[PDB]
Amino acid sequence: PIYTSGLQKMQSSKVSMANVVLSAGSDVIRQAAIKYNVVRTQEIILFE
Amino acid sequence: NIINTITDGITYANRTEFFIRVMVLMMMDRKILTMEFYDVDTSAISNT
Repeated sequence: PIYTSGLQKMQSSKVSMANVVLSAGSDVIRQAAIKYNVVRTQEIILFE
Repeated sequence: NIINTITDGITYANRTEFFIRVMVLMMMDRKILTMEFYDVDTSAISNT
């Protein structure tokens, strides 16, 4: 968080109270999932 | 089962062992053909 037009609220080494906070909502922790399909072309042994 | 093969099918090995069996049969099988005959007319027959 920067000031109104000052440098930065982490340079003056002076504490501030009313800066701005991000918030998310109910569910932002949905774990993710992927899936793969496998099929192989050449086996190890072969040929009649 | 005369020729092991890595597959579960009707692959060439079938044809091969089939050859082997009939070949070793014809190696054996010394037979002589003998037979009797009827005796028929030849003028009362269409085909010559």
